[PDB]
Amino acid sequence: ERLWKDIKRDWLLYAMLLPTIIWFLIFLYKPMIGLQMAFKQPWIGFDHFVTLFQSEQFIRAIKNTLTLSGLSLLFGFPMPILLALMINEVYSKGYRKAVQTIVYLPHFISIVIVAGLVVTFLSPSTGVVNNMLSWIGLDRVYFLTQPEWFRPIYISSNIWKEAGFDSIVYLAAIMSINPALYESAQVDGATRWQMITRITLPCIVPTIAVLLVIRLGHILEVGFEYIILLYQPTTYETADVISTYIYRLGLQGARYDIATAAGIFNAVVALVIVLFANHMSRRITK
Amino acid sequence: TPFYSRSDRIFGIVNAVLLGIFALCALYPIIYIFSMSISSGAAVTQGRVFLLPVDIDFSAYGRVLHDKLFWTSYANTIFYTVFGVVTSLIFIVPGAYALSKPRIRGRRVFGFIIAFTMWFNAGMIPFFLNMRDLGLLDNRFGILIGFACNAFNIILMRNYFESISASFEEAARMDGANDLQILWKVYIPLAKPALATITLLCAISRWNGYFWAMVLLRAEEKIPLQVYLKKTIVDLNVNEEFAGALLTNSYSMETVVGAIIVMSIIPVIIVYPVVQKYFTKGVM
Amino acid sequence: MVASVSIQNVVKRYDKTTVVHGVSLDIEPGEFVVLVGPSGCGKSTTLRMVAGLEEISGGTIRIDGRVINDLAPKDRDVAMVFQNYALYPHLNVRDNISFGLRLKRTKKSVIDAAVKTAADILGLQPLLERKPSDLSGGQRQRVAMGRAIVRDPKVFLFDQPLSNLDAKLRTQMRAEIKRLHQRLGTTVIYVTHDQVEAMTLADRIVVMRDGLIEQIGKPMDLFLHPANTFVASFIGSPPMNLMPARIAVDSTQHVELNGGNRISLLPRAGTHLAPGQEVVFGIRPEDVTLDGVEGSERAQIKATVDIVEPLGSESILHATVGDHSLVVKVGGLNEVHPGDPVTLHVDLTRVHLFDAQSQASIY
Amino acid sequence: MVASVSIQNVVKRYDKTTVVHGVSLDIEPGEFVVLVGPSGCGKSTTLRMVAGLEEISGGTIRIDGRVINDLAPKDRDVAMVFQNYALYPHLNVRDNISFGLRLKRTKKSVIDAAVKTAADILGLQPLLERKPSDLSGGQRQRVAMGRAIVRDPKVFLFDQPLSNLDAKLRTQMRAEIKRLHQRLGTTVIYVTHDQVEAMTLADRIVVMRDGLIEQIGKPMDLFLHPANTFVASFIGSPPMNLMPARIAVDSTQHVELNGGNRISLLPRAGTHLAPGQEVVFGIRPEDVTLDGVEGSERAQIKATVDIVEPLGSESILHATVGDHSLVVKVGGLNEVHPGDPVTLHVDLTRVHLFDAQSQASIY
Repeated sequence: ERLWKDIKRDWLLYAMLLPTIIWFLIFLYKPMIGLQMAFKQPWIGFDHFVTLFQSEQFIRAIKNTLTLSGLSLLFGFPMPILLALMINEVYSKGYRKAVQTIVYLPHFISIVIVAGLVVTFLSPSTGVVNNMLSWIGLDRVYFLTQPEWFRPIYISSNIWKEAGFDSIVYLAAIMSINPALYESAQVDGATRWQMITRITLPCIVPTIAVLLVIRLGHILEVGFEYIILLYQPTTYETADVISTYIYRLGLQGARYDIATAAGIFNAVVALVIVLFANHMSRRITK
Repeated sequence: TPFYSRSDRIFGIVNAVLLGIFALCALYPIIYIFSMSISSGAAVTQGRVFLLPVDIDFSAYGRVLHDKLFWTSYANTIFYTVFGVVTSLIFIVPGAYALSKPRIRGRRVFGFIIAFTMWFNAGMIPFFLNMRDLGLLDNRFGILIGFACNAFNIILMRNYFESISASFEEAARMDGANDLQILWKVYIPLAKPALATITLLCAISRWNGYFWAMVLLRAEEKIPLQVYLKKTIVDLNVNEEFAGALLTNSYSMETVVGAIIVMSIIPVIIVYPVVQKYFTKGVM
Repeated sequence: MVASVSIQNVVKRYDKTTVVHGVSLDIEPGEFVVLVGPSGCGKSTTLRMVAGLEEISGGTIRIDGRVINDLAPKDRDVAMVFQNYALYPHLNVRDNISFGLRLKRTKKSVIDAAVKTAADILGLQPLLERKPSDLSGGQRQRVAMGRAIVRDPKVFLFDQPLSNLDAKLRTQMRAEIKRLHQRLGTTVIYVTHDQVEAMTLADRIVVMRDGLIEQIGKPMDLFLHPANTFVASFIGSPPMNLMPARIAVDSTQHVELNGGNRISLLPRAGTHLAPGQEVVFGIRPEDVTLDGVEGSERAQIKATVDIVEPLGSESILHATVGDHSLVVKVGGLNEVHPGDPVTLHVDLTRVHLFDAQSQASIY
Repeated sequence: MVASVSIQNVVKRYDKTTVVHGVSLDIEPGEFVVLVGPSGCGKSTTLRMVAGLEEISGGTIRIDGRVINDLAPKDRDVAMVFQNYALYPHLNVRDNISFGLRLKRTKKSVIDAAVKTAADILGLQPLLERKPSDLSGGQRQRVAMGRAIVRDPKVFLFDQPLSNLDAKLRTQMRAEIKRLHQRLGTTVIYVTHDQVEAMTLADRIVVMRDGLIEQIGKPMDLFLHPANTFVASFIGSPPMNLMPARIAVDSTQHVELNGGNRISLLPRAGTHLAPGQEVVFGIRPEDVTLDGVEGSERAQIKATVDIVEPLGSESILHATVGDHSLVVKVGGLNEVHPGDPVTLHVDLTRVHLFDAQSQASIY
């Protein structure tokens, strides 16, 4: 009919789409078949769920998961927006350029190198951080062993590395606003703080909303590769997160079914929380 | 542009200072280890550095330079980055080109297929298991074809294609050019900006890629840097060989670590200007 | 080469959305015909259907004896000049023109004779080896034309070619196009949203509103005798004065409008006007004068001046009668001190009347 | 309210790039003055300097007695209507207009009274609670104007306001602007790249090429007596016919051009031109007629027809003399079958002569 007619016209174009479709089927959707692993082996199943329901090590990981998700949203997410505003207000040209190169750069530093930077900085009697404390008489602290310090060390290292590169997007958004909106406001005698509150931010809101529902999409997996590297036995309590718990059991511990199932519980909620995100985003913000 | 009010001028200055302060905090660790790597083991071990190198001696670098695994693993990433990108490009660039033209029947459903993978994933273990029975474990090509297509890199590529006026394709068709030869002759050199942001994101993804590499790989000779970097840099437990080397050398563990990560980030610090040089050419 | 294209009941359908309603047009060989109208009309859609860039949802169209409905754009013996810069910015100008022909034939095709002509035509001797990156929009559109004319088609296709060009450029390219058709003479169909380009270039003008086809005829036919109030309001340098009026006392003699004003009417045979009939009274600004040099008596209207805009040796007068205002174009540079009353003199032969319901040309 | 702005030797410097060259202009209170010229000129830059959006690199400018050079845009008693949509797309129309006044608030009654006025002027009452997202570009520019007039400044500033609007809209807004100045009367400075808007709206026109200031005067002064060949070519509906010519045998009597043609000249005292002097002979298309000027007493130009473009009740004639072609605007259609010779008749009073070196107005 219609179909067959185009399929000859676009055949070469229709060709290109296939390997990409083949790939996604094989490496993404085909593993989705393995989701039936909710039955160890020979099916069932749904029990280890209630076993995964009850663990004193697990129930704290999820308790730690959404906890870490809170602080990441609190401190981590708004910071690149802040950085974007702070850069936009910079005159002097190249000076602003200099700031951008410096601040953006840590993004390209590997996460495992970042971790290494942390362990070498926070090492007792060796690490420069402890040394600087001994200078002013703050004594010394072993940071990686203390569960108290784990999260502050993380989110601070995360905003060092990623908050600059994330600021590019917001910075690029506020650069897309026609100056007429700003110039006419200056004519009415607006102030820099008045502007960023009454025009800049409101104009950028559609951007920060979209980025938020993406941020919420991964909100349960936050800090996976960082934690898995640096988390000590003593900090196991606060540091362990569902994604980590899954890894330890899934790959290290070689327990698949209970993990894959715990994988589902993480995946569904993530798919849930992004739906509750997207709704309230599109609805209220445009 | 025009300066003026005090409520600005003061605000403007304290902004540049605060941002400057933040900027120094961000540049600090980079200049630190650069100095610390050059410094001497005894110096770093107690009170010194904090900014500048101290007793030099340059001895930590000699260790890593004769490390074969280091240079072995470095080679693996260069392999993985170069070929991994190309495999991604070949799977994405034409794939999005097809996805761009809305004469396709599947345009509705094929888009859903790809995009659905964004907000829902099979999970950690099922991906690994599918890697297992596909026989791709401990295999370099398994790493390459394992991660090539990203949903984001596709819809971004299709959008730039869609962004281009169809008049180019139309003009080509009027002259007789059909599809793929349109893609390579006109749409691709038109797509250079989209091509940039893609080949870049895939690049760094390969270079700094760690997890799935160390999980899917067994043979040490296939290990891609950051995996090998994990062992030495964070875990920080070493052979007696290196322990024996500590006393006969006068560099330190920390100084070696410093030198290692320096040699690790230089090519990264390298592509960054390339990256920067890249985006502001006026790109749509 | 010189060919005739016939379009019969051609209709394009998107989803359920019957975009063009079966417009039918027959085009003489060597004829310059212009499609013109407002936006969101099938002017382009029709042209594109001719080119083969869009499918025919019904009806047939053919060039000479060849039915091109199921044909391919390559084999349709047509060439198209698009609205936005159809030239590839990487290739050089010489390579851009010759592009279609280097796909196949080389060495016996020569290509040099053909490019020589086209180069000679738009005068691009110094520009042969140049690149679109360092060319003017007009030059870009010129070489784009070179692409078409090097193909040597039966029909030329133009989709709003000068639309993206500046005004100063439009008047130059417009002369060059008319001049070009005198030189070459190939059949050409032309699409514009601009009334001006239609009146100038076209042998015949066909106006299309919202998918339908409003009228066909020589430039002066549409100007002198518009089919409806739309055709009347569209063409002409200013808009024609469309205000409502009535008949009352007698029919073929007097027509009165809201300004407590009354106009005697020329008899005109074939008129059949009804006494009392709701009507709109059209008149062109050039067909309206001031107090009257000559005249006079029963040929005029009384008004009070709103504003006067001096342009050239001419001037645009805005005068207010009733609840509505009419615009008259007066010759000169005198004094029209706004706010005082004024008498305008209407030309009796050029008046036009349209029914209020049946929006078409009664008088 | 109604105030005078004086601009004295104002110069703007970017890097080393002295953009405007010390343009000086004095503006009467309540006067409508239009800056006009090609692109890349300081027309906008001057305007922006008045507003205070750009710094004054030299010279002084002042409104009334106030020197505003070091002042702030807020305190400059000015309002500006920008080229692209200066309205915030989130706020409603009512909030957009009142925006500047709600910065310091001070009452919701004071601002409420002001919007009532401005809404009534432009007919923005039903659109009060609407949003820029669902408004027409003209309506968007209308409410943008409301923003300015609600400030009640001493001076109105316009930077190419109608530039982004369509042609049909330009003619409507242009009438509305002139009409508005009659109603209000506040001093206004106006910037355009379009010659048309300048001639219509302005009490005085000042033309600026490449940072300098070319001429100042009433619309008809620049039209009747251009300072140079540029001012001559810029203004007027078509361009004035600028082709080169000479003097030879005698001076104040005859002028001959490349077409083996010779034109007798009116004496025009104080001219004192030299025989043989290199010159360019200007004439306007409206000032040239056909052979119908009955037998040609003064022995007028001879020509051959290139092309004829019918527009309205008028027609654009392209005729070719020597190596150059001149354009004449003829009322009619007639038989002008291109390719045959034709006789054109020049108006002797409206001729203009310019020296080849000193590009300025000899005759």
